[PDB]
Amino acid sequence: FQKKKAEVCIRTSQFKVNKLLNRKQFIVEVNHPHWCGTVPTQLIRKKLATLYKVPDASQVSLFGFKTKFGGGKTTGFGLIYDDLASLKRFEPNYRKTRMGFGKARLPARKSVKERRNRNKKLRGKAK
Amino acid sequence: MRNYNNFNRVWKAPRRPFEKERLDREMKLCGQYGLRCKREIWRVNMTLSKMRRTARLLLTLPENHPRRLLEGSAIMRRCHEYGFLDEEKDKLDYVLSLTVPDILERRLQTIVFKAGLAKSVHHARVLIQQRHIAVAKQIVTIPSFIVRVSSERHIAFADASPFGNGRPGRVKRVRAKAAKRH
Amino acid sequence: AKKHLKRLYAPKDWMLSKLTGVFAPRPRPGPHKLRECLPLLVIIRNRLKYALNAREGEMILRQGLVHVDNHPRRDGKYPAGFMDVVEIPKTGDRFRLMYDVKGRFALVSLSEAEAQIKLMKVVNLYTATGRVPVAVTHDGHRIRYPDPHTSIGDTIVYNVKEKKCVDLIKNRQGKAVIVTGGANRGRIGEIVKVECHPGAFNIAHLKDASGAEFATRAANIFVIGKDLNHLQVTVPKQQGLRMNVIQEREERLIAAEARK
RNA sequence: GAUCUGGUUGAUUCUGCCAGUAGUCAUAUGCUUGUUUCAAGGACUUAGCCAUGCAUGCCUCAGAAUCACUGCAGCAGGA
RNA sequence: GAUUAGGGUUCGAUUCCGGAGAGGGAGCCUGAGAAAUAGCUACCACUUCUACGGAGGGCAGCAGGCGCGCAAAUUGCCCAAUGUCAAAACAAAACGAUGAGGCAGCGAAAAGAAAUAGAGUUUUCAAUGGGGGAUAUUUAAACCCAUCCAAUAUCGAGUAACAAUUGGAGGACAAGUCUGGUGCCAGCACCCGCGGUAAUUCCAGCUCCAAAAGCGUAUAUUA
RNA sequence: GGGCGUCCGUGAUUUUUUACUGUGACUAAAGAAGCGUGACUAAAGCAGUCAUGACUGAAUUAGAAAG
Ligand SMILES: [Mg+2]
Ligand SMILES: [Mg+2]
Ligand SMILES: [Mg+2]
Ligand SMILES: [Mg+2]
Ligand SMILES: [Mg+2]
Ligand SMILES: [Mg+2]
Repeated sequence: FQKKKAEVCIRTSQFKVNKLLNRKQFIVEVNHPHWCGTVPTQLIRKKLATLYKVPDASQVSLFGFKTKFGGGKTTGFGLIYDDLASLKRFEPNYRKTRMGFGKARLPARKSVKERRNRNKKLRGKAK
Repeated sequence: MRNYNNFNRVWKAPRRPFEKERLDREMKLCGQYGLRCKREIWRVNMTLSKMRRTARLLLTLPENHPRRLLEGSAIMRRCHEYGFLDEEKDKLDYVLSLTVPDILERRLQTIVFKAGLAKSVHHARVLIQQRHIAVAKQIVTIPSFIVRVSSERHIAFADASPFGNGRPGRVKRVRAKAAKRH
Repeated sequence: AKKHLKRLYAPKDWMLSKLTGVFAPRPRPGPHKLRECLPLLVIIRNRLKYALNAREGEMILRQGLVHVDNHPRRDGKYPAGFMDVVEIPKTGDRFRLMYDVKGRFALVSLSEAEAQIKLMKVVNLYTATGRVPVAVTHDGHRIRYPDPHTSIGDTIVYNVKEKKCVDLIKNRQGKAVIVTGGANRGRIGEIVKVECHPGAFNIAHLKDASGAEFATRAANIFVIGKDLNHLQVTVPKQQGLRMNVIQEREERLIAAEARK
């Protein structure tokens, strides 16, 4: 054993440019020996930003990772769009909400179900 | 309810549960290979029984038949791959001569005893299950892991284990905390 | 009126995994049969990975970005089947639906000149109102004034841009077919002898390029050229030649060992 | 694995059943249960009876807006 | 599906396909398609609100409730995925509906993998889970699992008390001519048989055997 | 300009089936058999594997009688 600062190196396996939806899609595997815990998605986002030279580091989209048994590495899917305005357009709301910017959650669906059943009786401008 | 994930049984209990000849052989096999229960022997029975049954069907089939050239070269391939048969044994009549200790020698509990990484076969089963042995820089925590022939070269201590190049384990580390408060 | 497919009752050539959801996209009526098509949601999501789910998949289709036979198809459930030409102008790739020799659908990449024509087999002939004799095709087309030598078993070359039947291929002894049904589906062969048996199914005997003899029903054969060299359309990478199951099993082990 | 074994007699050969035995994605029950993975789950009796909530609704650039609705300075959202 | 050398013998309410039904029984309208039932009309059997004039009900949908039984869970979260519908791509003041379907809670039905220790000279040395937790990761959101006890800097086994049980020890059938008690009693025993004051069989203590996170028993059913 | 011999459809001429058996043609998945593949092993699953993208894989076989 020899103590050194825990280094993250990052690798992209099967890369694809998607001219539809305006993005570059791929799976990204992170090797993190001597790391403590799991690498955060935010820290993978900036290091994948430098490797592809994207102008804004927040236009990278990184969702579900699966850490390998035994440790040492993770592997998840990656998305980098041509524009950040294209990111807010084509990403789902749940991946936007995990990036901060996104629509706040609707009222609980059990409430909107009951109100809509109450309005089935009415006719005028009351509903 | 609409779930189509499959599952079957891997072992079978013997007919005649009290045979004094059988009960003596299986206590030797639990001692010479460090086994938890008789059920780990009984799946090695069913693993080898299924090989002994398919290879006995293929000998009913003639040579230069399609189901014997294909799928008879598959069962000789997995014996050579997992160390069940050495490379001279290529005639398919040697699968009918395989024994239960021929399969039990290929478990990761046995090779870690035979390669020399542990003093006893009960030392090997502890060190597998306590995350010390990596087969191909892959920490394997399963004692019934059947080691291939090509995997024998690369069994070593894990790179994250305290016995390898990892951080020191619990009894040193909780002692290193007690010497720190003083 | 069925509106649902279960993913187990879906065709096996689509290759949808049984553990991902109960349902499969039931293809609408249209050109091709439900048992014998590949709907555009499976092509855009499962064949091509342009879409990760069905929600990204209708962002492509409803926007008007996939063209099946020169016309944009905004339906994820549109039945695309055999001999169809799927263009995409943005990614600049265009494909043809062919059967490969294992019977599955295969996307054969095309040029611009090869992507204008398609080959279509007559299924019925009748006279419409007026005295116009129209030809009914397996892709649902109704060509109104076909070549007067058109019979039912024949093949019309069509050119989907300028909707003009440019050619005809008769169904005779000396022609080469592709088999589009049965155990022999995807195989290409010369025609040897066609056994008539009126009142029942015509049987067609066929010989392959290697010399392998095999038979089908003559409603399953689809004539695609004058001979096996002069095929009118390009075929997948095996070119209708079915290798042995032992020999093709040996070659993958040899290729996997030689790769490492 | 194309396998049986106790029980009729003072002992012996049989016939023949009872009994053991091993399965069940076959149910129920009893005593126990530290970790994980994968799962069935009011079918059987009563297609018996049902409190309450919910389970089928749809709007785009592209059918109909004078809300006495909303911003904005007629254009947009629209119940 | 279960079992099966071969021939067979059984089970199939249940996920896929088809048929039928929506409390029983009819009869219809509308529509391309219904003899539709989270459509209508009527009667029969039950049934809820009423200001007595009247008005309604249909869980063999999903949760639940009472009964019935030997016998079967949450009045849970969500459309993120799979799909269906449709005037409908996503986004922009600007999120279509879905008890279909997922997800989680209960869950020893049945299946996989697997701890309860190792190593050495009375006496020490190492281990790492169960379990606590995170810069976090998963996830629609959590959960789980996976990864981690510094990366400058993360808690922890000793009777490891963090403690294995369930059935047996005459025979079949593996394993006591051990000790105490009772005395054809109490009980055991699938069958044969035990027990009548020295019980290989009961009630117990010890010690063993078998399977083991399992193991008895009962009823079906195959060998 | 004759012979030879085919193809297709139509007329006229006096009749032999069935079981069996060999080959075919058609015959949904899930399930069974099994070919690949270190999901850590396995029960699984159809996936993945390798140094601004490459070779892609999902092989195959049994499935009652009748037609
Ligand atoms: Mg560790
Ligand atoms: Mg049904
Ligand atoms: Mg009645
Ligand atoms: Mg219910
Ligand atoms: Mg005594
Ligand atoms: Mg006793």
